[PDB]
Amino acid sequence: ADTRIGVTIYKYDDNFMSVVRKAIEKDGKSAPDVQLLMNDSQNDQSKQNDQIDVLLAKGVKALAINLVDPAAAGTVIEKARGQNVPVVFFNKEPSRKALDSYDKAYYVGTDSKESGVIQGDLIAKHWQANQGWDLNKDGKIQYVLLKGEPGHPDAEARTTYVVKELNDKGIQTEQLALDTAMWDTAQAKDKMDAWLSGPNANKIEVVIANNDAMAMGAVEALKAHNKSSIPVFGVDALPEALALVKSGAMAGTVLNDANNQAKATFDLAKNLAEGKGAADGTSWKIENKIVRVPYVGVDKDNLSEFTQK
Ligand SMILES: OC[C@H]1O[C@@H](O)[C@H](O)[C@@H](O)[C@H]1O
Ligand SMILES: [Ca+2]
Repeated sequence: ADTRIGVTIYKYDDNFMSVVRKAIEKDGKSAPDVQLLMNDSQNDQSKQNDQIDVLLAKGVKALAINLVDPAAAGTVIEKARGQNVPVVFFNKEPSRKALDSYDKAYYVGTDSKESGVIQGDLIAKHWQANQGWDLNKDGKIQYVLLKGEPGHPDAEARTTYVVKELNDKGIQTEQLALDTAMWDTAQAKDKMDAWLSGPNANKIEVVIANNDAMAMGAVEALKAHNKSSIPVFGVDALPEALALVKSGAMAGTVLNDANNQAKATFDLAKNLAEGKGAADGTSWKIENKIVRVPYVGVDKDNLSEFTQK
């Protein structure tokens, strides 16, 4: 009756993980037999490690961990193994060797590559439809790219495959600049402001961001320079970003399904806390201890299936 599940969020003010945290809390408030103990790791893996020791001292029956550093998976598994507590890692994917090292380690996330291919197809679709976006009329997309954290599975796959997909759809590309803005709105605004103040400013035709928070910072820098006709694409379909696709400030985004990843994390951690099989009594499909929830492309044409038009 007191099933205790310990949850760490790598940083509470990351925009997307804020949507995921609130949905896990909602699922916990809804289940009368579960108590969730939620922690903000404040983007520090040492802080997270200490929080996991306190959760284990408090007797949690399962841990649902969103890692600060994907490479710390082994440290967390060794803490959990000692007390035979199952661990459901979510959103930052650990290595396969770390997942295989413990039979009660699972992961809930997405297939990262798919969000890069869907973003590439959304760009391809809108580029073909808007020939005026080709400012210098050379048939090539001149773009800048705002990357998430270096080494994060989603940042690396989204950066690689958005361009690979455009080239496979037959659209040649020329990267004018690329830099990391660490998934953050303010850092992205500053980097875009710098590019709009440098020698390439007039040549930028498309802004590609690995997530919506960075797309939103770019939209702010573009408005400040009265360059709001430059299309911006993101990933996550945050409610604030959906507002920008409606107003045309953004051209498209990709739904990163926070509700189902939160639901799957909660369902697997509750089952495992109860000594049942991870997917018992659910529809989740676990393959090799991983659940991957699909990404969905979002633009003005299917916007009504995600928000009110
Ligand atoms: O690890 C946290 C990151 O996860 C990504 O999947 C998401 O697109 C980013 O916005 C950020 O939340
Ligand atoms: Ca061009």
